[PDB]
Amino acid sequence: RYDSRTTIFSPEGRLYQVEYALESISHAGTAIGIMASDGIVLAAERKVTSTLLEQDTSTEKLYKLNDKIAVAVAGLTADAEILINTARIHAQNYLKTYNEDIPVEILVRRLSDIKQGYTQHGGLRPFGVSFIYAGYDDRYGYQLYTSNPSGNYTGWKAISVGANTSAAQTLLQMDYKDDMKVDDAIELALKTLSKTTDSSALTYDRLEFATIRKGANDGEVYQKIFKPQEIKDILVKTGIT
Amino acid sequence: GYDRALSIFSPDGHIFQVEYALEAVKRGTCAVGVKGKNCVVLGCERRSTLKLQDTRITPSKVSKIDSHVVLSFSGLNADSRILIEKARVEAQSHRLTLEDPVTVEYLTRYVAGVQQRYTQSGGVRPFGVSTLIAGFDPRDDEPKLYQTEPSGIYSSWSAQTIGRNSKTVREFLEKNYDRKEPPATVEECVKLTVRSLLEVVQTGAKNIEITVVKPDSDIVALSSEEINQYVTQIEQEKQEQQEQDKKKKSNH
Amino acid sequence: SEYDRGVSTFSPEGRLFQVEYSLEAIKLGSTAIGIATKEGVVLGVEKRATSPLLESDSIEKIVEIDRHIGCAMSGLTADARSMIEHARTAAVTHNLYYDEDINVESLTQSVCDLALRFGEGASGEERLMSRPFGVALLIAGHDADDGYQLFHAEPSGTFYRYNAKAIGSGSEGAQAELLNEWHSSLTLKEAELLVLKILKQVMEEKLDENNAQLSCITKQDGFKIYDNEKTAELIKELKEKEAAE
Amino acid sequence: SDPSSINGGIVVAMTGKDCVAIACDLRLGSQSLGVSNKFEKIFHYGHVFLGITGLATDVTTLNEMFRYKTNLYKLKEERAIEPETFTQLVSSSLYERRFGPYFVGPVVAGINSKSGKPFIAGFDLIGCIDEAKDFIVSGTASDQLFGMCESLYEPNLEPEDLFETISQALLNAADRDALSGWGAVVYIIKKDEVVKRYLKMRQD
Amino acid sequence: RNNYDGDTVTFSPTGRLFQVEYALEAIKQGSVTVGLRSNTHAVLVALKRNADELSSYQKKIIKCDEHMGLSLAGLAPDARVLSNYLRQQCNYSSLVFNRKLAVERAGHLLCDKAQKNTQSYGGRPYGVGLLIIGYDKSGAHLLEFQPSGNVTELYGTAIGARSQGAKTYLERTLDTFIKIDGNPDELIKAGVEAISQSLRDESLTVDNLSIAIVGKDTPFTIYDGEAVAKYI
Amino acid sequence: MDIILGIRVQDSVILASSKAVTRGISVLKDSDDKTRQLSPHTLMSFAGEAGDTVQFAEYIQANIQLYSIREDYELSPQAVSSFVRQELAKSIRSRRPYQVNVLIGGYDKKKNKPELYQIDYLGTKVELPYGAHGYSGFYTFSLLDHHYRPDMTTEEGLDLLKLCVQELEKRMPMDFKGVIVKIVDKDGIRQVDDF
Amino acid sequence: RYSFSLTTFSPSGKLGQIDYALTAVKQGVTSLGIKATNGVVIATEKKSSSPLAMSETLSKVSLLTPDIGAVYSGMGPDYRVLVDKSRKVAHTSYKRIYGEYPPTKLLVSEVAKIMQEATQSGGVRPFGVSLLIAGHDEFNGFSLYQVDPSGSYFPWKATAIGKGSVAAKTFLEKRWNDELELEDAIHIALLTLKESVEGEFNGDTIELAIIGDENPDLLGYTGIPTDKGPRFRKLTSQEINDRLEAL
Amino acid sequence: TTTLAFRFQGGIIVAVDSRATAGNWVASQTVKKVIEINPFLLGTMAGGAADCQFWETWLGSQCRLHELREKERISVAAASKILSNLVYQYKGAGLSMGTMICGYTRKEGPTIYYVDSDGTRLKGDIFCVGSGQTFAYGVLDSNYKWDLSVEDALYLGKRSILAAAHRDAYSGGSVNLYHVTEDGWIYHGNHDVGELFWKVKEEEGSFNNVIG
Repeated sequence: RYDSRTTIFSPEGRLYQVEYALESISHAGTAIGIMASDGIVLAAERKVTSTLLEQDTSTEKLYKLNDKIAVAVAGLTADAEILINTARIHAQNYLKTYNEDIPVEILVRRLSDIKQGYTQHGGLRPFGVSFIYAGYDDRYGYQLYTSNPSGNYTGWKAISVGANTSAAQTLLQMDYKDDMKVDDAIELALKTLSKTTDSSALTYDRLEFATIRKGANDGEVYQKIFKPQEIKDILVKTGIT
Repeated sequence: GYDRALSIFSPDGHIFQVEYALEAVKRGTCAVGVKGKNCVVLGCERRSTLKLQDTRITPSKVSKIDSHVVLSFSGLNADSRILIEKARVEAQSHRLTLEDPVTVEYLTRYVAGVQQRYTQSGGVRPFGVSTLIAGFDPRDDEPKLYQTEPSGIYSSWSAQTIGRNSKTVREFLEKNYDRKEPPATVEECVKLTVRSLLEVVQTGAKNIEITVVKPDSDIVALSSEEINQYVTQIEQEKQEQQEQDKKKKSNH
Repeated sequence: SEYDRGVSTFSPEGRLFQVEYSLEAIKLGSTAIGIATKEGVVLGVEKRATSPLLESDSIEKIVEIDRHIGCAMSGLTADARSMIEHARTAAVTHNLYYDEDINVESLTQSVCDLALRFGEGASGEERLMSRPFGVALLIAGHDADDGYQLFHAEPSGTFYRYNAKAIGSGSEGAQAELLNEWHSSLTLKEAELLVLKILKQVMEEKLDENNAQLSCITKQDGFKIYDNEKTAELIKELKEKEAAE
Repeated sequence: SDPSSINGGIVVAMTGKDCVAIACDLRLGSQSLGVSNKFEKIFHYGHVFLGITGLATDVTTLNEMFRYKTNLYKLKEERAIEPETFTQLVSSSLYERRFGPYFVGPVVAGINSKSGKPFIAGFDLIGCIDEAKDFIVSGTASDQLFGMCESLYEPNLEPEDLFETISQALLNAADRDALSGWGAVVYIIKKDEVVKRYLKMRQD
Repeated sequence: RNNYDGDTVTFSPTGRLFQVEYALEAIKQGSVTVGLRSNTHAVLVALKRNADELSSYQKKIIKCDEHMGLSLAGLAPDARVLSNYLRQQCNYSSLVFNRKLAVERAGHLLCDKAQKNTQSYGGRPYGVGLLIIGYDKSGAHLLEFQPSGNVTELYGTAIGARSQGAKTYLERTLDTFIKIDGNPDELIKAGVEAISQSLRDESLTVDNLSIAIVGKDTPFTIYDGEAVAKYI
Repeated sequence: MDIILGIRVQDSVILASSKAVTRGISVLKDSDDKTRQLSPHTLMSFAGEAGDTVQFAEYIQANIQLYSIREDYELSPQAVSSFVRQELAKSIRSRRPYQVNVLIGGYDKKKNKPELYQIDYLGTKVELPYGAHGYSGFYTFSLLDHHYRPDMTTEEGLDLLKLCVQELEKRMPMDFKGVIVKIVDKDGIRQVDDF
Repeated sequence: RYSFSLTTFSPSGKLGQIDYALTAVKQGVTSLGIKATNGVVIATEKKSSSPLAMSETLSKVSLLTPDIGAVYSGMGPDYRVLVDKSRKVAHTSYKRIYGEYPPTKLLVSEVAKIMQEATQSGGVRPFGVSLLIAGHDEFNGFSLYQVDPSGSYFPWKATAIGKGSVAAKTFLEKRWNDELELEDAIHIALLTLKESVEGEFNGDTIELAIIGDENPDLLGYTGIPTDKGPRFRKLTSQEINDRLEAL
Repeated sequence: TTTLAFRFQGGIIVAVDSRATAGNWVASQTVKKVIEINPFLLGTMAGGAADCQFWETWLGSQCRLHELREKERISVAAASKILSNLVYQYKGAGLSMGTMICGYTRKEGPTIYYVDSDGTRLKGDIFCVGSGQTFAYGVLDSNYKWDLSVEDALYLGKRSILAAAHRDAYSGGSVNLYHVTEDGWIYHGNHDVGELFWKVKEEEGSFNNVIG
């Protein structure tokens, strides 16, 4: 119809192919980034589990981009793979050239342009992956963004991608407090994943989590991926288990 | 078919992909441009949806192309990004080649050229993005405001509305604004851009963004307070209007 | 019919439907009328605006090609942006190689050669143009080995020499009138006012100096784009003339 | 002469019982004119320490380049690169331009994390692993350093004594060369502490 | 069926392609020309058609080289290409081999040129018929080039609209014009007759006739306007 | 032929460049400019081969200013000098041998201090508070450091640059026909007339 | 129109080609891996489809590196190209950047990356197979992994794929223990695979190999202590038999 | 070759000679050495003659192209910089150049840029290019003023070419001056050196080691 090429537009004056790719992101699980002035928590959901699934020796919805920017993953992992690798390469290409770590804003911009190119040119598929980017660069402090499949970006103070977006967003903005705390944000995340996800228990092995903090020294940022057994201790504290 | 590609001329001499690109513009935000005699105001509607959206780190709908040429855009933001980057790179290149700053005319003709090229081929669709390019000439004062379309046609217009429900703004802009005598002051100019946008927002001074370009490489983007002060002055003169009708009715 | 979706592609009449389709795009355009006389070629146009804010004398429909070839255009300005630049290139590179004012007839062929390309590559010329152009041109100039000439360029790569030709919406009404009123004996002043007479009739707007724009190629004056004060003077001379009639 | 000989700079590394020492001069020279006295030459990417001697332009660009590959490595594997594995990376980068090679002579120093064995290696213009566990030298005074280090060296040294051995080795050799000296710096890599100690010394 | 006419890479069950026959039709849609020849001269006589009477015709004779030249019938975009290549081969022979290129071999490279776009996807068989006349070492020749690329050495043929009436004029009188030699005027007289039978609803004008001649000591010359008013 | 000098004080970089351009055995014009500004707080004085100076300086001027516009905030001196070293590093292994040595003296706004770099034609950047290139550095590396103290004021350092001009005039056999001095601070870049 | 290119998507997301690609996997024979705390056992079967056809010319168990073997489930021919490429990239991408045989996680990604390129193009079919890749390195230990047609990979404690997937999956869940040795795994592997065909089982029809301890025997050379023999080992037909007698 | 150019208030005088020399053989004593870029820009030939002839006509084709494209007159700055890029691309390939592009425009005033093949573009007010550039500066400076009459300015270029032509071996032939105004150059003819030199002797009292 007007799915038939990616380089043709519908008489409505939308593009069905892109819209369709946007629906691709609602067959994968929730990912939540909340920015606080005292840190960013990055949270991700594992949409597949089994009792023989090894998932306790692996990170796969948390990928470090350089030493100061990391992303959370929602969507197809095959789609994700190619763009994460490219992003890591460009961000650190900036490091070589300019002898400073890449600003958060430029690297998202670079990557959103490449997405638009796959729709604009050739007969390639658009990519149905929504990444929440969390970084630190001196020129605007903590910085949070997230990217659409279309190939554009918007800033946020909190955002949710993945499945059941509409509900999840509702829940976040009800319970947000403008100053926030890094600890209160983690707690908020878990509260939200618990409700959108049908895994009622919401166990450690179903959660990936990363916190970006400047608490390690000053002027120096430490990105710490939470490891499984640690994820289990903070569910007791919030009472979920 | 016959709308299935750009390489189909169609049995009516219309390129459907150019037509559908046009329809695309409407979905983006409203934008209005108004020239004075010592300014251009380049104004845009600023979208809101949530108060968890930043405005701190997030692009505006206005982007400085160089330092004396500016651009506002309407359409898909995703599409527009690539448009804006190319427009900028060329504007810097212009001084690589000649050692002059860019002309306003040179630039708009180029950005339509880039889409026209895309339109011409069949492999690639053109962008669904219309821009207003505002600026002043290299050494001179003479305000310049220009329009581009996805077809790759460019024009000059004294004043112009593009984006969501362009026509309904347009008619109002037409009536109040004149070709014969454009706004005296930069101040008066800005408020006219505010009247136009007021309509399309509903309520707001927080979903209205104002920027000014003036000659001599002067670009300033006006603070939010000053926009709030102006939406309130427009409501104050508007109240004077309601009453003035009541008085006129009593007299006669 | 249904054979028109490719970049060639016949057609039981034996025509290229794609090529033909682009002809009807020209009727979309704004009327453009030219009248050759042995004193010069007068190129007039119609300018259409969608609102009076559109700055009428900022849009291009008459353009300078070199210093002695001018063109008027009707159709898409998108398709004309590439087409015109080619013709400019051509004329400037001809002066480079030979120190000669390009011939009207050869300049026409030059335009029309780019035009021929409709493929995505093919034997003979290499084609990159993925669709017909959707703009015809009137090419007017003066060489000194064949005088003042008027050509009509088509985006079909057919070029006809003409003595008076109109295209766009008002094409049909203009062409009938020009059939009953051509002479070899027209002065440049009769030619100018003939363009305005015909132009009002095939207009469906109101005629002013901003919905009109005349120009000439005469060797002495070179290519001269007229002023609006100048163009108004002729409009005034128009009203005076019908009184007598 | 050789562009490597023109700009100058020395790098010398050593082995001990669970320690390695790696030291350099601070001299930057462009011909006989001394440019700088306080530019270091040893860098590090992770806990693997790299020196680079030779032409200055390739010494800074190859610092940037190996940093660049190791930071990709780190992210991918989710662990810091080892010296053993970094010694191969070093040869591979150098071999990639044979007929327009980088004029440098790298020295690799570290101690493995997987075994804790002390590790060092030497390189050359177009590069190969040149293995020892004695010492590696490079630079314009490389010929002075090669004999000078050997007399002083004994195996199974403590980290604090290994310092004495390298310091002595570098300073006197540096002094008796025109395009080296001019201040120094030494890193002693224990295991998990690195002490960085700048040599007070006579200027050249 | 004819669902097969949309690709030139697809054959029919009747052992055809549809696009190549359609390209044949395209010739007929255009102007008309008659070629004929003698042993010491070759002649094309072609009708110039104009869009309207302020329009001043279309040049239907393209001079190839000073021993060869050709006329067109059908679509003009197509003709300009085929002509260009042919001229290129005549100039190549003259530079590198110091030869006037044979009419037979030149016609044969054109047949090979046609098949290049027929085989490959994209491009099309050309939609113009060409009649090439020339004078080489082996004396006068008249070749009939076709869209297909079938090349046919003939004493007289005619292509274009309602051209069957010229072949009837030429068929009756076949042996007569072979015997004419040394007199170009008389081959022109025969050609003028010929192109009369082809017309319907028209009459010959000094600017309808365009007469093209090459022979033994005469190079290729195209007569137009006031050089066709001796034989009007 | 050609001098470029640098000294950094506690709030400014003073860069200076020779007025003369000598192409051939004739001084091609006596008074000229021979510095171009990359950014509104970063200055590039240049000297080297013929007309490679100009092309390279214009190349770098476009590209640093490009990033400034996109981010909406000018690059630092650490980044800018580094960019330029990258370029030189390509250029010496490229079919086209640029032979342009430069000094990058800027004001870091985010750090709030001057930074003066010496970047060589070969492609080596080192931060240095007295650098130069050519045969400028052959006389004045010694002279500066003698009368230089860590602390200075802008008035002292200009006068110390005048001292260095004098030395250069006696014992260097090239004329410079004066020197130009632009002072780069936090308040922009300004021309200050000195001999 | 939704299902019939790699370039097209649906109003339910995804591509038709990935769903069908998954179907291709399940048409294959049953192949399985069980991870133990000191090893990984990898097993597959061979169906000769004639007594004339030899069982050894089919190689469904292939060394990628001599530390990392693989099997597949799916279409036979597709396997063969992908193994040839897997080696070819194993040496290129991380044996001239690392200069020794890749860690398990890395190669998993490189193999995964080829699958991803074979989805990425419009007009190029994705692979007919999903692999299991089991391997060893020092840093992440013994490990076992699945590379699915999409270009996506998952680490697993135990899994199975192919036709016998539903019976095998439910067996593997019940019978895995927290801690187990390799030797015990061989017996659990054998018992699971026998579900899939009965009365045609035996150590000539069953291909079984491991990535267990080094064998300095099969290293090929001696007197150099720093290097180790291959961790990968192919069990012979007589060795399968011994282990089968002991059940 | 002795070309020299100098701005004054009246315009720009471009003064050039007409003797091209191969070696011991004198190749021509009549050669035009102002290549007329378009009505408004005058270039000069020195260095490689062949290079200068072709590319300067080429700058000229680009001038017309630029004029069409913008609907405004080229800038002096724009013309030079294009020629400067062009020659920088081919550097070191048997390309050599010795041009001043001289122009007087009603938006930038009189301007001279010397362009060289090695990518030098240098702004000046006095230039001299050639083998006789050495000789040209001498006379030219000492009798120069920014306030100078048109008639005297032409006189000034007449004495400079002759003083160089006398003492240079490769220079002579004829003296070609051109004066560029806002409405473009006016050619001031060809004056044979021979004849002209003697008149200048009587009036000025110069050339005393020449007895006639």
